[PDB]
Amino acid sequence: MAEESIKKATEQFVFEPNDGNTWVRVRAMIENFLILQWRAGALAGAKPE
Amino acid sequence: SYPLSKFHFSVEWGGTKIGFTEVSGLDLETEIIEYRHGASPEYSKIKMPGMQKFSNITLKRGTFKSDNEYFQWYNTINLNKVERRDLTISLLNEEHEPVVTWKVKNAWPLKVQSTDLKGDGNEVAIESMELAHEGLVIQNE
Amino acid sequence: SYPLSKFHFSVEWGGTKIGFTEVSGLDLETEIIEYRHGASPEYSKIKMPGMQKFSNITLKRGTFKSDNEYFQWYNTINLNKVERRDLTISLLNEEHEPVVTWKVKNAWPLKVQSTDLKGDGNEVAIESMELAHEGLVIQNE
Amino acid sequence: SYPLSKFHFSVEWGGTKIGFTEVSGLDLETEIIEYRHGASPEYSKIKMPGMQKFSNITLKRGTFKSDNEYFQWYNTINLNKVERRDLTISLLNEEHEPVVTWKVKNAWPLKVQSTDLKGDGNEVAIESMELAHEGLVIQNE
Amino acid sequence: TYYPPSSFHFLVEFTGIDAKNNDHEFQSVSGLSVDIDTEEFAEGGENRFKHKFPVKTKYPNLVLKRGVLVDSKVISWCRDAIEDFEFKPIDLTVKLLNEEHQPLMTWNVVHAYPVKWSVEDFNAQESKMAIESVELSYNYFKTIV
Amino acid sequence: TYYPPSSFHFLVEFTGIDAKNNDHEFQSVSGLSVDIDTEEFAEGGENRFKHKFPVKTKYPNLVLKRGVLVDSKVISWCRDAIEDFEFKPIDLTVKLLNEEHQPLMTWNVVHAYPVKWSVEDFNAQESKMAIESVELSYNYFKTIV
Amino acid sequence: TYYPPSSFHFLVEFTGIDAKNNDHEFQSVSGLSVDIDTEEFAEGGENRFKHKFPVKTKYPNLVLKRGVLVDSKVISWCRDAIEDFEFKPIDLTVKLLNEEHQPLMTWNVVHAYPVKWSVEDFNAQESKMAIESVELSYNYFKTIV
Amino acid sequence: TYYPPSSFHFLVEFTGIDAKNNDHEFQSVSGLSVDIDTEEFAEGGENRFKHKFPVKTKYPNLVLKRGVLVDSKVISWCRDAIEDFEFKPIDLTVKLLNEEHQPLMTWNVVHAYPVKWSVEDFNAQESKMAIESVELSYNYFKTIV
Amino acid sequence: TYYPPSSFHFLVEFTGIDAKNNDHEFQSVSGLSVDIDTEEFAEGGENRFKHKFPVKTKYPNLVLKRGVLVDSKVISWCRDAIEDFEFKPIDLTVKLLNEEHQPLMTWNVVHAYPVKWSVEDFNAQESKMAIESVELSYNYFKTIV
Amino acid sequence: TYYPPSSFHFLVEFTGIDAKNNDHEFQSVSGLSVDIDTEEFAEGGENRFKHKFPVKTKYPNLVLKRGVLVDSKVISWCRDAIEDFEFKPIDLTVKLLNEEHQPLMTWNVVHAYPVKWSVEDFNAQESKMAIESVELSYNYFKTIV
Repeated sequence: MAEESIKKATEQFVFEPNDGNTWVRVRAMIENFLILQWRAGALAGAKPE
Repeated sequence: SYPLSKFHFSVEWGGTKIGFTEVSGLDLETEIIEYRHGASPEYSKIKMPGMQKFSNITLKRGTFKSDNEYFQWYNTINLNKVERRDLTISLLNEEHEPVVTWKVKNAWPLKVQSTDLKGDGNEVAIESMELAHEGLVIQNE
Repeated sequence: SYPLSKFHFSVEWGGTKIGFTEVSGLDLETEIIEYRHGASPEYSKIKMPGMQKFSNITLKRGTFKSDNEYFQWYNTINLNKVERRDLTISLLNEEHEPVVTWKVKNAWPLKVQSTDLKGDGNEVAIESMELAHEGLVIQNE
Repeated sequence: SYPLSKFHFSVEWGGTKIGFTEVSGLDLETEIIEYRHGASPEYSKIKMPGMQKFSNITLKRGTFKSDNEYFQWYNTINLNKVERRDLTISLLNEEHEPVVTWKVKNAWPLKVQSTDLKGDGNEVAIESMELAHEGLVIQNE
Repeated sequence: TYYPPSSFHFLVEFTGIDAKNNDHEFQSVSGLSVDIDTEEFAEGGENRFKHKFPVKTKYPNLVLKRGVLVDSKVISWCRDAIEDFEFKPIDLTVKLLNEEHQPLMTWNVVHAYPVKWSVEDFNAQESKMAIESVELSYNYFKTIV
Repeated sequence: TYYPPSSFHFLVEFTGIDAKNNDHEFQSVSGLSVDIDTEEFAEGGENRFKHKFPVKTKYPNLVLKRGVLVDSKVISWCRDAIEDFEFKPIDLTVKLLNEEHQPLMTWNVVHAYPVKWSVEDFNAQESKMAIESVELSYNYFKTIV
Repeated sequence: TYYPPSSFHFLVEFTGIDAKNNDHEFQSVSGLSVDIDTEEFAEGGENRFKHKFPVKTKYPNLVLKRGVLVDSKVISWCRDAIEDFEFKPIDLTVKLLNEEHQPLMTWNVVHAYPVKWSVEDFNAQESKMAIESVELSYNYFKTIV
Repeated sequence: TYYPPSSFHFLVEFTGIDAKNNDHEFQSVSGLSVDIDTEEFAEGGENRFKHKFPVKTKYPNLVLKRGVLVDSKVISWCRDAIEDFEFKPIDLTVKLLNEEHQPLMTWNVVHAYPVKWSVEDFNAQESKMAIESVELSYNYFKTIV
Repeated sequence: TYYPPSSFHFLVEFTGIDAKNNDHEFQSVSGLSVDIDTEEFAEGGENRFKHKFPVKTKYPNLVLKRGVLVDSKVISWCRDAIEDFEFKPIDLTVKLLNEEHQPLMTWNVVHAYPVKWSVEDFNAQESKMAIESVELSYNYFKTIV
Repeated sequence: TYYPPSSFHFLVEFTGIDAKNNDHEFQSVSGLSVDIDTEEFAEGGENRFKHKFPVKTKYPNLVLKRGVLVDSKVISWCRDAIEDFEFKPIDLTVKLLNEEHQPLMTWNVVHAYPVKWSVEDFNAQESKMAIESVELSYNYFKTIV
């Protein structure tokens, strides 16, 4: 489940330039997906780190 | 192949004479609006035209017996009313015909200045006037 | 072994003539940002570059019969629109070829100034223009 | 038993030539802090030293064919980065050796000014530069 | 840093709204800060100070300004919320840039939506640009650096 | 835009009031903006932020200024409401114009009526024009562009 | 108008008080304006705006200023009200004049009486005129033009 | 008047306190004014205005300033009230003078007593005169002219 | 007086604290003033004024400023109160001096103790002296002259 | 002193946070002051003054400013408290320095933790440095000198 959702979220960056201004946007998006899963109780750990 | 000189000219202002000693202030001016957005690669601004302005016009002449034309025009001011006139200024050729013409819309007098008197003042008494207006067009064909 | 003189030059501005009497304002300027933290052993500030500026350019020429190029360019202003031009200024050698070139981006006219008239004005009537622009590059190879 | 003259000197600034027409601005300045307590018998203040300042340095030279050293240094500015240099200014003796030296830390150019052009300008075209810096030491042994 | 960076070179990007280059350029950005609400208590016998306790983390609205743009996608999004109560929150990135135009530091703004839209007064006697202003509410932000 | 438009060229038109050219000319227009009222809530266990919810869309009054005109139709309409409580709401259009004097963008102001009318103080020692000011209440606006 | 009138030429006249030429001349006049008090209501299901309703028409006090005059009839009238609670309301006319010294427009002020009277502070180190100020309450006004 | 009088030539005199020439000279006088408190009422069916009614006449305190005088009789009187609650009200006359040094107009201040006394701050780094200030409460005043 | 004294030459002395010459020198002194609290009453039938009655005499805190002194006795006294709630009130004399450095006039400040102590902000980019400020509460004062 | 010290040379040090030279340098420091809360009481028969009593000692927050630093240890510490409610108080020393760069005087700040963090607004049309600001709450301070 988690892999499919992330895969779809990253389609919007497929034809973007491959540089720092894209790398940072991809990271922010993935982290937002995962923080929600953590709050929901799927992921283990006291804090996101 | 030669430029024009600056001493042969005439002024039509609705008075009885067209000869003047000095004419100045025939200028045009536009304001500038500047802009820069934070993401621009250049660290300077882009410029475009704003609103427009005009300068006042100054006319100078010698004082003559029984000629009170400047005062009489000034004295037409009555609260917010004044006689407005079309002012035509022209640079002349050797046949005394126009070459370059400055056309001025809606002029009226802002101030009238008299001469100063001196015991040893061995010179001509010169009076002057300053005019407000609403626009200038330059013709040179 | 000798320096260049300052009287042989030409200006390309999109008009019909390239001869001018005077050209001025070809400057470049940068702002300075200053800083000092309270624990520093020195009692003065450290400096670094800020944002950049350019000066306006002034051009002067003699008035000629049937030449109204300055007015016509000025008169292309329509609210926020204006015809913008590439201005090229060049210092010439004895073969009348460029030596030093100043390249100016996006110029338009800010103001047009006419001459003053005098009864005893034994001189040439000189008109002038002031231009806004967005950048200057200097070439000397 | 005689004082030094002011016309024989050289400047080392990282460029290709050390000859200049004019050098100015080698100043040092300190601020003053004032104080008076109400019970004092004197009706004036006591003074002590504050923070320190330095002036900008101006350099003037004639324009030469294929020498674009001033522009090239200025053009190293990139947002907050610039090439900084050690500037050494020296007053010379009859053997062309240093007598008085002014040592300047971290200089960079603030502005570059080009010449003005004139139809009757029978003179040398002179360019100039203004420099920011972080400190001056004077040596005279 | 040894020489700290200036503040005049930055980029605003939106996620969930069709991109156009004219919607990434702004005159000014403000509101990237935070605070903690506290409560006080006096303990009998302790006369040197009162105790203070944290309660909540608080963030201000994000404010963006620019010259008026007539075909903006961001404004169409604002209108759907303003006129019909259709709300669909977005994420946003604020980037502070270096001389290679790459980020020095960024801010990740989470779950934002429009609360305000305005245009400054017209004046027949002044030479000025028409300026537009948009304000957004959001839940929190994180930083990457 | 690439070069954003200025704000000094515009037109105000009224629907439901007899037209005169002297009632379409104004010195200044203000009040074309909007905001959303919200409420806050603290959820137990969530210590990172408070929740915020929208409640209502809010608009300010529209304000018009000009030099004093003695035979105005708009003022006669204002007087009927002010003096006799006869209210008959109108619609209005605000137009921002281009160099061909055609609209860049317009605002459609719906169901407006007068709430205020005033003239600035007289002063025997100052050279000034007499200025008139009118304020209108309305329900909402839409834009066309 | 095509050229709107200026505001520095005007006349104040009183009805019910013996006339003197020195009581018709003033430095400044203010307070000729009006407003309408309103109330708000939220209708369930309508989320685009709140409703607004008029309640009352409101007028500010009329304020007159001039240099101090010692034998004024207007001040004697003010004193009877101030010192003895003898109140006898008057009517008043404010006239804005043209170049022939005839009215452009007038204001009819109905049923006025005094609520305030003062003279500005004295200062041994300044060169100034002594200035007097009078404020009147009234019910409403009408205009003629 | 035709040419109104200036305000820089005046005299303050006290009744009930031993006279000294140095207690009649002041830098500034203020507080010679009055106002009327009112109440409002809305009458059902009358929608053009609210009614207003007078209730009370009100006066501000009288304020006097001068350079510091060490042997003042007025200050000894102020101290008895300030330090011991011994109150003994006085009357006072304020005179505005003409070029022959005779009164143009006077104010009769009735039943006054001290409520405040102060001296301005000292500053070792400024060249200034020490200034004293006295404030009095009174019941009413009358004018003679 | 004929020529009133200036305010830049004065002395502050403390009783109950070990003396040092560096604790008698100050940049500025303020707070030497007093006021009387009053109450109002309306008597039925009396419409010319309300009655006013005194209740209490009131004094402000005394404020002293100077450049920072590190070994001050006054500050050690302030710290005992601030840190441990050990309070031991002192008396104080403020002297305004003449050209022979003798008192023109003095103020006797009775039963004072510390309520505040602060030092102004540091700034790496400004050339300024560090300034210290002390505020004292007291019961009353008397004057001698 | 005879010549008091200036305020532009100082050092901020932290205990409990890994040290870096770039976290000890600040543009400005403020908040090193204190006050005492009091209560008032009126005693019947005593009409010269009211009594005042101390209740509590009070301190303001400590505020630090500097240019933006991206790898700061202090900011990482602030983030743990801001984002996760993990609080771990620290001690701090403020040092005012002499010409040998040794302390003239120091302040011992006890048990501090972060309550605020912000960065000033960006502006595309101004040449400015990005400035960061941090505010800390603490219990009390002591001085050493």
